[PDB]
Amino acid sequence: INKYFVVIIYALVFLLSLLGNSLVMLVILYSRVGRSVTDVYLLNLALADLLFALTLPIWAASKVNGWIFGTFLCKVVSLLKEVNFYSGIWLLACISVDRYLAIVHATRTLTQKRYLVKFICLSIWGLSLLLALPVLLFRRTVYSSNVSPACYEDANWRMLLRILPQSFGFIVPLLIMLFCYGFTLRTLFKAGIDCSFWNESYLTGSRDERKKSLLSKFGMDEGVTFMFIGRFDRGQKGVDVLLKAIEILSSKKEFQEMRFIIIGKGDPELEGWARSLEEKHGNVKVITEMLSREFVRELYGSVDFVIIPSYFEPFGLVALEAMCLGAIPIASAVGGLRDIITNETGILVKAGDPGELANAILKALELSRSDLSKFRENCKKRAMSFSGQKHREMRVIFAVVLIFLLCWLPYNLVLLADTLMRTRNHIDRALDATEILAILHSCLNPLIYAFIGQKFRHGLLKILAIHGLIS
Ligand SMILES: CC[C@@H](Nc1c(Nc2ccnc(C(=O)N(C)C)c2O)c(=O)c1=O)c1cc(C(C)C)co1
Repeated sequence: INKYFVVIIYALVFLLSLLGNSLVMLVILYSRVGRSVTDVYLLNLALADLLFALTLPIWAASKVNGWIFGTFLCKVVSLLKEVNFYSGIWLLACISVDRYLAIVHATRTLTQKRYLVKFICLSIWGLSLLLALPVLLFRRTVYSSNVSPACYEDANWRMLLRILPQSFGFIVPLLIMLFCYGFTLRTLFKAGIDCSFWNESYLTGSRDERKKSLLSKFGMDEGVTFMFIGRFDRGQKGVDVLLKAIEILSSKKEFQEMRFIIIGKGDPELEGWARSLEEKHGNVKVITEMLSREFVRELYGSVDFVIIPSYFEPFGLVALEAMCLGAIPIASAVGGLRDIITNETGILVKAGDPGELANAILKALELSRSDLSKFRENCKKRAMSFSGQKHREMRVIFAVVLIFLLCWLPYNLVLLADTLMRTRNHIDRALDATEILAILHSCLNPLIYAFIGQKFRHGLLKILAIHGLIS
């Protein structure tokens, strides 16, 4: 029956994990050079999967006939399969902690004191053994009426020893993983800009001289400048908020002190309102033309402030470009924009309020009195921090975690469903199908490195070239 197939898959995975993880441990251990804190954690993960692989042929014979191998051998096998999970899930959380402090925050960890990394994973294996200590007490050979011997568990303390590793060995590292991986992915998405195009170095002369010449080119008098480079639309780029803010500013004396440049094509009702304001005020300029990135670069450097009153912005790409050339952004607190803009690098406002934006334009007017040379420079530093990219290296780790959860989450979710049922054939075969999914993981990580793992790929053929391989 289905029993023959199980033994095939078990023997098939066993080999793919043995060779797989052994190759991975070799490639990591061969050269100490270039090996990172993450490479150390991935090496421990490879060993955790390598140990669990060893129990698979004993588990294969356990399907044909029951658990005959011994009461002791149950504890041996049961500890390795539990330790492999708790260690593997905790090692993945340590990768998250390292990558969070390194990508979303600009802080390298344990680089100077690399000896401490060894103690971290030693602690991981230890905590993993203590988490799996109750199964060393309650897991043995269980005999029943007319059925083959089996390997499974059986007071109030026994449930506590099952509830304690359920939350601290599954939910606690998972919680840390969701916060860290989630917020790293968020900032990973944001940087798409190339500092080879948008840079301060490419600009000629000084930012105040570039401004006076821009105004002279735009037929406007000397003063503080505000720029808009979004699309003319309702409910997305919020040009209507800007045209209404200009309208309420119109009545004030401080309005004559400032100049406005509203660039963008779109909505004919918004195009009209922008042209009417241009024709009425000598300090308002509107460009319907679709300008080239070379001209926009000259604008970002010369103009003092860039206003982004966008209702929805998933990525602050227009702010990233503006900040890379040293323009203080007056953007509404929305997606991407709340993250990139700090009280040190721009002004944040309420999304759909034209009254509050006018007060931010007025606030920016008063802040310009003092030399904002450092404030403009801070924006260049902050945008650039986002500019550095690891995104390609991380694509491997995201595949690792994605596949880990796709293999272990269905087993743990079915585990809760059958334990809380006490406290069916459809749910019995469900646990039989989620079992083989968690087994398949044991050989998947090496395959991921063999597919998209750029350090492992090159590193493996680097060793092959040293000994055998040629041309
Ligand atoms: C799985 C084995 C493989 N490790 C790999 C990656 N790891 C990393 C992934 C993301 N971020 C880091 C990191 O934290 N930084 C500081 C770059 C990694 O290290 C890969 O990508 C990849 O492949 C490897 C490494 C080596 C040598 C360097 C010893 C040989 O094989």
